[PDB]
This record gives sequence, structure tokens and C-alpha cells, in this order.
Amino acid sequence: QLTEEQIAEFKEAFSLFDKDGDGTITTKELGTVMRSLGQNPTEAELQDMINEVDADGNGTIDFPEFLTMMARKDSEEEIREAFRVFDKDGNGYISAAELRHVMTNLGELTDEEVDEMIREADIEGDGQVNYEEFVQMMT
Amino acid sequence: RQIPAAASLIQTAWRCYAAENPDSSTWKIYIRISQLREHHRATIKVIRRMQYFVAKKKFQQAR
Ligand SMILES: [Ca+2]
Ligand SMILES: [Ca+2]
Repeated sequence: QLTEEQIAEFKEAFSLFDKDGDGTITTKELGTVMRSLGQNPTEAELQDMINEVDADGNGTIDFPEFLTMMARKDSEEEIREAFRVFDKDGNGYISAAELRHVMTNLGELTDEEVDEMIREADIEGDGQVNYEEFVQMMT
Repeated sequence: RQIPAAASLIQTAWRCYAAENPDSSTWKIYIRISQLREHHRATIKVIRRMQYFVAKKKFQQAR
């Protein structure tokens, strides 16, 4: 279940996005929050975000939809198969160099963040990033 | 191809898992908020989570 205190906690979070206290979260309102925390998202990104959480398709997120998403948990398999995209020839391992380059230059991550990543996975140098280990750690 | 979709899912997942460390490197990135406070961390987590799900859909479209 969710707890009485938990539901309160989520209501707080929801209000931090819902600037106009009108019971829903717009793209503009989410963009505002994100820009407030120093990000420069495209309205494309904001729409994609809202669509992942918008159930009834009204274009805004209501509180039900919000606590549905906060309560969302197969994802192990998805993340494992993501690492496979970079697995030279189905090793099971990824070179830490390859991991770092992907993690920094492709996609979304900082050198510090990736240092944490590699430090949480490598078994000395040898056993270069066994991604099965990553996937299990995250789940 | 699915190289950027792949990467954004691993990255997205990790910043989620890492945010749950009250003391991760992941936190440093937010360089416009002087000292990170409660509500800051709340909105952050909310957003990382939301990005997770987006990356999870985009990768499902690529798989
Ligand atoms: Ca609103
Ligand atoms: Ca809605």
C-alpha cells in the first residue's frame, strides 16, 4: 500500500509543479520547474514527458496520474538488453572505456557520475564492467 | 539503430538509482541551485523518474 504520510508526501511534490493551483500539471508548468532547476528542455521533451504520465489523454497530468507514475515499478530485462546494444559480440562484459565514452558523449552524463558508475561495478581492472552486475544492482 | 535510445535508458535508470543516494555525485550537476534543499531534491527525483519512463518507452519502440 501507500501510507497516509506517503500520500501527503506526494501531494507536496505535486503542488511544486502545479504552479497555478488548478489541480493539473501543464507542459509550461513542468518546463517552468525544470528551467527553475537549471535545465533547458525543448517543448518536445516536455510533451514526451507529459505523455508518459497522462492516462486519459487530456494533455495535462492530474493527481491520480501523478501518484500512478510515482507508484510505477521486465524493466530489468529492458536495461539488460540496453547494455547488449554495446556488447561487442555477446561477451557479458563491457570495456570500461567503451562504457565511459557511451555514458558521456552519447545520450544524456558527467565524468564524475560515470566514475561512480564504474567504481560500483568493476572487480579490480579485470572483470571489466560485467553489466549483469549493474542490472542487478539497479533492481 | 538504437544506440542513443539504449544509452538514454542506462543513463536515465542510473540517475534514478543514484539519486536515492543522499550523497551521490549525481547531485552535484544541479549548478543553478546554490544549496539543494528538500523541495529541490523532491522535484529532481520526480523528474529523473519521469525521464526514466520516457527513455523506457523510446527504447521499447527501438528494441
Ligand atoms: Ca496547473
Ligand atoms: Ca490527465
